[PDB]
Formats: sequence, C-alpha cells, structure tokens
Amino acid sequence: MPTLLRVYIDGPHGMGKTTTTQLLRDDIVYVPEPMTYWRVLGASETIANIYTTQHRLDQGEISAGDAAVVMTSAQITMGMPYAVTDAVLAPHIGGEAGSPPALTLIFDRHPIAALLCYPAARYLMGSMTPQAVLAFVALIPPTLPGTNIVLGALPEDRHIDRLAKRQRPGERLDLAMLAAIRRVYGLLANTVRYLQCGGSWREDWGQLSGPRPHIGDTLFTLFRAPELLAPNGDLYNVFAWALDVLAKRLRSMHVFILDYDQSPAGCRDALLQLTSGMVQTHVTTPGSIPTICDLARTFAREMGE
Amino acid sequence: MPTLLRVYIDGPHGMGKTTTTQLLVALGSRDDIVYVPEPMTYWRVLGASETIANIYTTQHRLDQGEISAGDAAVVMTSAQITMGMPYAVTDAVLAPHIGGEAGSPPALTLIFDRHPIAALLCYPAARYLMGSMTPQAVLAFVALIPPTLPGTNIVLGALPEDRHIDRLAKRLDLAMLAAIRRVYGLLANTVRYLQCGGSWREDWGQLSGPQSNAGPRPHIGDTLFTLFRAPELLAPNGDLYNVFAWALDVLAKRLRSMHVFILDYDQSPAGCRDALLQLTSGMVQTHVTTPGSIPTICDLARTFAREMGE
Amino acid sequence: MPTLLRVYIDGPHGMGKTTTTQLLRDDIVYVPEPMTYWRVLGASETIANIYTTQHRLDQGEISAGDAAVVMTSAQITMGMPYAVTDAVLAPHIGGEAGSPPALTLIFDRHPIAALLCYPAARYLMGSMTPQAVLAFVALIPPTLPGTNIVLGALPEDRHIDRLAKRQRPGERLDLAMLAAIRRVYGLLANTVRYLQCGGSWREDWGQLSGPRPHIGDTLFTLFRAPELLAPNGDLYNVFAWALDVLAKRLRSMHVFILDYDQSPAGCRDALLQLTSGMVQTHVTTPGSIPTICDLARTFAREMGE
Amino acid sequence: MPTLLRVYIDGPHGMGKTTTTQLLVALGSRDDIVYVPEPMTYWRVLGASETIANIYTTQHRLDQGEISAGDAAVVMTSAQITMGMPYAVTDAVLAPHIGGEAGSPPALTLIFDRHPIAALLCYPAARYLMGSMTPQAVLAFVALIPPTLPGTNIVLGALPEDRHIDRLAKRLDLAMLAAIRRVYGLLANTVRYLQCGGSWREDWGQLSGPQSNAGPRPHIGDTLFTLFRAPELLAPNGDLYNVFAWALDVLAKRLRSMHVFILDYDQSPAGCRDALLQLTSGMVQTHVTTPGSIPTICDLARTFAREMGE
Ligand SMILES: Cc1c(CCCO)[nH]c(=O)[nH]c1=O
Ligand SMILES: Cc1c(CCCO)[nH]c(=O)[nH]c1=O
Ligand SMILES: Cc1c(CCCO)[nH]c(=O)[nH]c1=O
Ligand SMILES: Cc1c(CCCO)[nH]c(=O)[nH]c1=O
Repeated sequence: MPTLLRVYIDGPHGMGKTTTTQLLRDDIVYVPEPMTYWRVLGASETIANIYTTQHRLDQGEISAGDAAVVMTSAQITMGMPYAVTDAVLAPHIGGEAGSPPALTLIFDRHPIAALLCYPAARYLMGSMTPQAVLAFVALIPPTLPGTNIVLGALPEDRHIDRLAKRQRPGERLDLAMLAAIRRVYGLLANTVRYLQCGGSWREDWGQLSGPRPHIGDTLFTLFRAPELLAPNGDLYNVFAWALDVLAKRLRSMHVFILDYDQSPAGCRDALLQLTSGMVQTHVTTPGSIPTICDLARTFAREMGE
Repeated sequence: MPTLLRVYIDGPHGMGKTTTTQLLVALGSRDDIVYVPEPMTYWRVLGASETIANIYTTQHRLDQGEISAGDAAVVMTSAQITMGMPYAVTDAVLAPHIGGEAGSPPALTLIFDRHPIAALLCYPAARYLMGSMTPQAVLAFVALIPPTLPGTNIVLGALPEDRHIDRLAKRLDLAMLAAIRRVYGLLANTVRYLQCGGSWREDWGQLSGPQSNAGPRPHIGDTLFTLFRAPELLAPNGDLYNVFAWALDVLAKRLRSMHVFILDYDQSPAGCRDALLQLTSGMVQTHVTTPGSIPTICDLARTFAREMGE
Repeated sequence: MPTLLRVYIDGPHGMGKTTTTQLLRDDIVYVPEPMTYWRVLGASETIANIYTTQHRLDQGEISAGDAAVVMTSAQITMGMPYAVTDAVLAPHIGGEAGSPPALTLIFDRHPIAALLCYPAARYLMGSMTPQAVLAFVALIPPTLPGTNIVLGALPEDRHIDRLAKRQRPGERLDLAMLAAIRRVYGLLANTVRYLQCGGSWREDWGQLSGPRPHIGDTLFTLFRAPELLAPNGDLYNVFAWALDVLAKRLRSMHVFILDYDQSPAGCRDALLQLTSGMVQTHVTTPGSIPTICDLARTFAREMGE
Repeated sequence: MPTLLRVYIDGPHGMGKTTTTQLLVALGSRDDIVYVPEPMTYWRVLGASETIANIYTTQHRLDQGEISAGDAAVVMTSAQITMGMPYAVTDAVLAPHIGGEAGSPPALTLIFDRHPIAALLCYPAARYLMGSMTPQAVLAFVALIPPTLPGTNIVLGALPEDRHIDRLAKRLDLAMLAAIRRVYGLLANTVRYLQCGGSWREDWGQLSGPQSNAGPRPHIGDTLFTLFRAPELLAPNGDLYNVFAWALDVLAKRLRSMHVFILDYDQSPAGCRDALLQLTSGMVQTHVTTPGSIPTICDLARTFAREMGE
C-alpha cells in the first residue's frame, strides 16, 4: 500500500504560510485557502462580516450577545471546507508507516483553526461565549495517524508588518485580535507538549486557582471562565468532557515550528527540511492516491480562487 | 467481553418519546438499563439562556417580517450549536468504549433521548424549510456529524398528524411541525434507500419538481437528498458544487450503517413501552473495548442525567 | 533569570553531526566529541578495543561472554564524559521558559547514546547481554526540562558512503553494526512518539507474541529477549522496572529529525531552522550562564582534542 | 501526607547486617515495616551467572598472575554493573514517590539491604585498591550515582578487625576485607567532612604521602578524596583533569545531604537489633508524593524481596 504524507500549514494568519506553500508535479498536491467558499459559496464576504462585527462590538454599537451569535455562525462557514475535506479523506487514511512517500498532501490549515483556535481567540476578544468554543471542540474530528501540523514563529513587530501588507478581503488590521490569535497558537503548541509529556488537566486543574509546561501556559487556562463553572466553582461535567476530548484530539498531533522571520525562499527550504521528522501513513486502498489527488485538485480549482 | 445495547429514541417532538423511554427504564433492573435524558438544563441555563424560547421567538419574528432571513439564520445556526453540544460531547467520550457488533441479555442497555443527527441534521433541515436557515449551514452541520459507531440503533416515531397536533398542543407552530415531520419521514427513507444500494450521485438527475428497515428502495425524491437541490448550492453548469456534493457523501456514509426502527406512538404510554420493548429484540448490540467500560458508561449516563436532565 | 537552549546532536555516527555542528561568540558554545578521553584519559584507544572485540567475536576467536564483558566495560568509559557533564549541569537547569535565549549550548551527543543506543546495538550484534543494557538504562539520568535531541535521517547507501570516508581511530567499517545502530535510533524515535501518544508498554506487551507506532516498532521489542523472561514467559520484575524507567526517561524528550542528505551548509541551516521548535529553560542562578560557558569551553579544550 | 522512613543498612560484608535487619523487621507490625533484601538471585541467576564467585575468582587469578590488570578490570567493571542493577532500578522507581523532609510513628518504614553507593562507589573503590579496577572506571561509576533523595539515612557498621575476620571466616581474602573496611571508614569521614563545610578543591593541596555524624572536621587525607590522587588522573601540570575533578564534585554533592549513622556490630544479634532500633529515632523521615504511594512502595519491596531475595 502506498504511503502518504499529510502536512497542515496552520498558525496565526499573516506570517506567510500562503507564500511558503506557494513557492513549490504528481507527487505533491496543495489544498489552498478556500477563499471563494468564504466570500461566495458558503455565504457572502464571511471575513468582512467577522471583522465588521468585532469592530461594532468594540465601538459599542452591538452587544456581546449579538456579536457571539454572528461570530459562532460565521465560524461554521469558515470551517466547512476543512470539515468536509477531513470527512471524505478519513476513510482513505491507514496506519503509520514508521520513521519517499507516494503522495505528499500539503494543506492550508487544519480543522482545529476554525473549530478551536479562531473561536478561542474570539472568546478572548469578548465576541464568543466559552460554551460555543467547547461546542466546536466537541465536534473536532478524530485525530488520524500522521497528523502533522506546522505552526509559525515570528516576532510580533515583524508579524504586524507582514500582516499589514497582506490583508484579506473585508479584513481589518486589529492588533488586539493579532495578540489573541498569537496567544492561542502559543498556548496550542504548549498544550500538545503538555499532553505528550503526561500532563493530566484534571489533576492539575487546582493549580489555576492556586518536565512539561505549567497548565497555566496551556489552552486549559482559557476554560476557567466563570460561565463554565457551577456556583461552588466546579467545572460542569458537560464542559469537563469537552476538555477530555480536547486532550485526546490534541495529544496525538505532531507539531512542527516554522520560523517565518526569513525570506520566502528560506521559509520554503525551512518547511521542506521540517518534513523529515513528519509522520507518514499507509492509504487504505490501492486507488486512494488518485482519489486524494482529484479531491485536492478539485478543491483547489473550486475554492482556492 | 460484556455486550452493550445502545438505543437512541428520536423523531419529531410531541409524540411521547420521553414518557415511553422512562416507562421502559422503569421495567429493568436498577443497573442494567440507564437513561441519557434530554439535556434541558444545558439548553435553558448551562450552554446559553433559554435556547428553545429563543429558537421559537426568532422564527415568529421572521414570520412577522420583524427581522430578515439573514438575521434569523445567524440565530438559528448558533442556537443549533448549543442544542447539539451535549449529544456531540457524549458521543465523543463514549466512542472509544464501543467495540465491534455482536448480534441481535446484554450487560448494559443505554437508552438515549435523541441522537446527534437530531441537532446536526433534522432540526437544521426543518429550519431550512422554514426559511430560517441556509442550506449551506445545514450541510456544514452534516459534515460535522461524528462517525457512526457500530450498533447505532435509532428509533423514530409514527403518529397521525391530527393526533400529533393534538398531543403537541398542550405558539403551536404547525408549519414547523409539518417540516419536522417531513424531515424525519425523509430520514427514514434515506436510510432505507442507502441500505438498498442507492447511490445519490447516480440518481441525482432523477430529482425535479415511511419505512426505515423494510420495503422496496425509495425514489431519491422521497429522501433527504431532494432538499439540497437549492439554487444556492448549484454552480453555473447546473450541478452541485463539489463542496456540497462531498457533504452529501458524508450524509450517505453516516446514515447507511445505522439501524432504524419505527415505533407507533398512536397508543397508550404502556402500549408504546411494550411496543418499544418488542422492537429491541431485532436491534444490534456491540462489545465494549475494556472490561471496565460498563461502569464508566453507567457513571457517564448518570452524571449526564443528574447535571442536564433536570 | 536568563534562558538557556540545550541541543543534543545525536543519532548514528557517520552522517555528519560533527561537520554540521562545526560550521558555526559568547551566545553559542559547543561541547564536542570527547575523543581524547576515549583514546587517552579514560583508557587506551577505547574505540579500537570495541571494534577489535566485535571482529574477534565474529571470527570465533573469543566467546559471546568474553565480548560482552569487554563491551560493557568499554561503554562505561565511552559515556563517562556525558554522564559527568550531565551531573554538574543538572542543578543549573530550571523550568521551561515556554514557546532569543541568553545561551545556546550545543552538545555532541546525549548520555543515552552510551547508556542506551550503543549498548542496545551491541546487544543486536551478540556482544552485550540484555541485562547489561537494562542496567545502563536504569542509570540514565533524570530527563531535565528542555531536553532537545536531534536525530539524523539518511538513506543507508549514502550513510555507508559517508561513514566510509570518516572512520574514527581504531574503528572498523562494519555494515552489520551500521544496520544495528540505524535500527536502534529508528526505534528510539518511534518510542518517544509512542510514549508521547499515550502508549503503555505494559498494556501492549502481549502484542509482541501475538495513533501511535505499534509496540513492535519501538525499543520495547528488543527486551523480549529470553534472558529477561521467567520459565512461564513473564518478564522478571527487575527488568520490567527498568522498562518503566526507560519510558519515563524517553517520554519527556523532544526529538527533532535532521536530514543529513544534503551539503554541510544545508545541514547547518537545516539544524538552525530546527531550533525554533526547541524548548528553552530558565537557569537556577544568575551566575549559571558563565559557569556553563566555562564548563563547556573547559570540556572542549580538555577532551575535544 | 503519610510519612516514610527509609533506612539503608550498609558497610563491609560479614558484620551481621542481614541478621540485624531481619530481627528489626520481625518486631514491627506486618505492614508498617518492609524489607528490601540483598538481591542474591539477581546476582546468581537473573543478571548473570554466579556474580560473586566470578568477582572472587578474578581477583585470585590476578593475584596469582594468571591474568593481567586489564583483564581483571574489564571483568570487575562489568560485574559491578550487574551487582548494582537492582539497587539502581529500585531507586529510580522509588524516587518519584519521595517528598520533602519532615522531621526526626511514621506510616511506613523501609529497611534496605544496602544502598546504590555500595555498588557504584564502595566496592569499586575497594577493587581499585586491590589493583583489579582503574580509578577512571571508579569515577565513572561515581558520576552515575543517582541524585540523593531527601531522608537518605545510611547505617554503617563498626566492628574490630579480629572479630570481623572471625565472623567473616565462616578464600577469606583478608586484603579485600582490609580494603573494604578502609573504604567504608573513608566514606563516613567524607560525609562528616562535607557536613562540616569541607571543600575538596580548597584542601586538595593538603594531600600527599571513624565518625559520620559527630566529631570535628576530618583531614582530607582521611576521606575518599585521597584515593583519587592517582597518576592516571593527573595532567602534566600535576593537577587533576577536569573530567575527574567534576566526578569528585558529584561525589561531594551526592554524599553531603545523606544522614549517616554508625551501628556497633560487636554484640549479640538482639543487641545489634535494639542498638539499631534506638538509632532510628534520630533519622530523617520524608512525606510521600501521592496518597497511594505507601501501598505502591510496599508492593515494590515485597515484589523485589520475592523475586530477588531468595
Ligand atoms: C481559519 C480562520 C481564519 C483565518 C483565515 C486566513 O485569513 N479567520 C477567522 O476569522 N476564522 C477562521 O476560522
Ligand atoms: C433536538 C432539537 C429540538 C427538540 C427538543 C424539544 O423536544 N428542537 C430544536 O428546535 N432543535 C433541536 O436541535
Ligand atoms: C557514543 C558511542 C559511539 C559513537 C562515537 C562516535 O564515533 N560508539 C560506541 O561504540 N559507543 C558509544 O557509546
Ligand atoms: C554490594 C557488593 C558486594 C556485597 C555483597 C556480599 O554481601 N560485594 C561485591 O563484591 N560488590 C558489591 O557491589
């Protein structure tokens, strides 16, 4: 059975993933940003709606409840392409191969960006309830073998610079959102590591009110929100179970950090040198490769412009 | 390994589902049958404030022309996320304990008040027909439906519309009642169609202009695939965009391995109970993954019930 | 408190770590190969003794028992510099910093090379008992925070080529040893991953006789050796406890794969791009940096030529 | 948290250590005192074949001039790895359960038949004096001595040489007996020296040409630091190579936080027992890290005893 290498380029937007993936006929396929789905297919100018809603919340034109509704609804549209892609690809993924590959599938983001990271950042911006965030978490697809996710590293000033000259249709340069999104992804990397080193959120939970990251430097800190706790301060079981799922989904992910503070050619090599430690899997059928190729190419043609 | 029987009682609201279930639970030994109730407390307090009231108020507002379709859709989509939360989280923590199928007593019987598809497919689809939700959002929810675990037995209910209207009326939105009844009828036909070898892609062109585990193969027009022939999902060449076509592939995959049964609610509560009890005999059981899965499952259900079912 | 980045360049010898580390005044210090300790200080031509002993075992001049004694004794000498370095450095290492660093300490190998990997490979060459290997494992120092280890990737033919032109004093080009050492390091990488993904050796033990690597692709397979089992096939508790330590020591390590199938400049950049995902720690005293620098420079001056 | 008392009975062999320990264990309740015996079975069968016999045969062979110093050193080094295995593995799995120090009854008392330093320092050092081990290998073992956990109470024994020779003689290598007695005397002085503020680096130059927890500061020449002034460890400038100097730093660090006591074995078994029992009163206890650490520790000790102590 042929081998496959899946690479999910994620992290905060505005550092250069697009460029980095771009600089790069049958052995590698690229599933690009589904901008057409966000701007036309799924709804009308989804990014624009998102930034306009936060801006109005900031100005006091709408309430926090109004914003959260908009924001929750918008995230469903944003993640759609990722969720549908994962669902049809799942059955074709077999078990790990071990320490080249028939096919290399490079994706522009993983489902957790839309189901965990963006929503968590919006929660930090006061435009999304923590219950909605855990509801998206509860819907995160099972982590399949060989789930390699590349997160970016970049000093904030440089990030702002880079983000400013590459704004998306309807986007507004919001420094508070940049900080929130950067904080979530930093916590994300720490969480995977925490979990991989044996961290148990239920055992360390008490430390939030008192060789691995401290629970306070992981995504678990965000869920100490008062909306999720009973009158005695205990976490409701519904949410505690959602955190159990988060732990299980994140733990088996393989995280790779890509330094974006270099030229596009540097990033390109950087990324390519990073693939040697990535985990490959076998496919389930002999005709899985071809199907995967068409899926990816069809996705790109229809949603990546 | 000990065996497990999971039964999800679902279908349109107002038929007597909850009553029936509690009567069934009351018959069995204290610990060989557990109930996972309707998470009303999560819907009224924990996830958000009064969700059902908000859903109904939004629709009414839309009907009166006090808000736009867009305004309603954003509220319905967000409300549906909250509505489905408890079902999704329960399925996610139960998943790992479910083993392979065994055969048609068992160590434990888990009766559930609805299945994830109620909140991720059925209500959203009914709201799409009510004009308070977009077809794109409905398909987004469909794509998020968790993998269907082995031994997924779903009991849907049958009941004459005049009796249902009567039973339900003590708002009483009759248009929504008709829409949810139609959606559940489509659902049963969809499973049947899929189990008889039906391929939506092959029959798609037959579109234009119930029994779940018995009968001949239904026409595609009598299944859920007909709801998605909306102009929003169609490209300039007439066919469905691939994004949406893939969502329909997920829908087929998720519903084809389920075991659906129809329970006639047009009888007394005790009749319903005994009818349901008889139906369990042809249902599929599964093994559990660990020896301590049973206890864990009981605790999960009891915990759920205590915190969210009142 | 200043931050520190420790980088242990390890993996099978002969791929180019030396060159890679070499191509690279106060912010980075290099602790080189302690060749002088191996050839003179600790004993006389230790590498030579090692390869001569295997060769004689292969030719049938000495017995397996004779070889194991020599081999065990030799490994104590080989690891000495690493073990003493770790022991005096331990107290200065604080907790993780999180997602530049005051000091970057690049080492030529980590204690597990001499206490786990080489011995395991020699066990595979029939020149070391499995009990001795688990005895070295039991002596592996506690895994401190920020333990980043770089392992190399390189196709076998290329490795042989590279190994052939860079033989060490007294070394003999042994293809059976190359395979054994390459196999151990491949299993090592799989083991860390297995452990990080929740793998439990005691739970999966039964699979050796019947989203993570299968236990059969980890270092645990090597310890199914008959010398370690009781008459009923059970693992003796002494050894089972040694495997518990292995799991604990390996699990919190951060592994990074460096592709050595490129020019030295490529490897150098490759390695440097790999540092962005490495874990940094705080030191315990304000004067820890300076002390660390002198230790490293003193080590280099006395043992690295 | 429950408290724990760990006592390592060590010192030269042939003084009555084992007997004394078993008498002490026999006094306490069944489960408040557990014994971790000498792992003879690991030394005779499990780790290798007959290790002690091999050690003694090698030395004899060396003495007779039937093998070289190099041949003996390779065998002694490898034998010492096997000898220390069970102590090292036990310390590694016990470590995580040990908490901070409490004060001078406790939930559990663990009596050990020797400590890791016996196999990683004392015997190797004695073999160095016997010419069957190199000083470099001895220092390699020293560098591998595990971090000294809190509440490390070590009981060393005192006994006149004529009585010891008598007690030990039913080979009888008197040179080895003298070497091991000297090493243990040096050890006690080393701890004392370190606890009185002694700095080997400051006093190194005083080298040329017992009581563990009492008395004045011993001279460096009466401590273990004197054994390492060997020509093999000295650079051309006269001083120690840094590699070896760092090994001595590890030795100081490891022995300075230990609590050493001297037990007089020149009395009857019951006298020894009561003497030992009285000594436990000034020993340091520690808390355990988890509430279930006690049971785990008991099982570990019982398992160890069953598998390796006969
Ligand atoms: C992926 C994602 C982005 C990033 C898209 C890149 O510009 N932004 C959002 O507001 N929600 C999402 O979920
Ligand atoms: C499950 C569900 C119901 C049924 C709950 C009332 O019995 N109603 C909705 O409006 N959305 C849903 O998702
Ligand atoms: C590190 C090591 C090497 C590798 C040193 C690099 O040439 N070889 C051995 O035989 N034992 C060891 O432990
Ligand atoms: C502990 C030990 C002993 C003592 C065991 C006999 O009581 N003898 C040796 O030769 N080496 C050792 O390491």
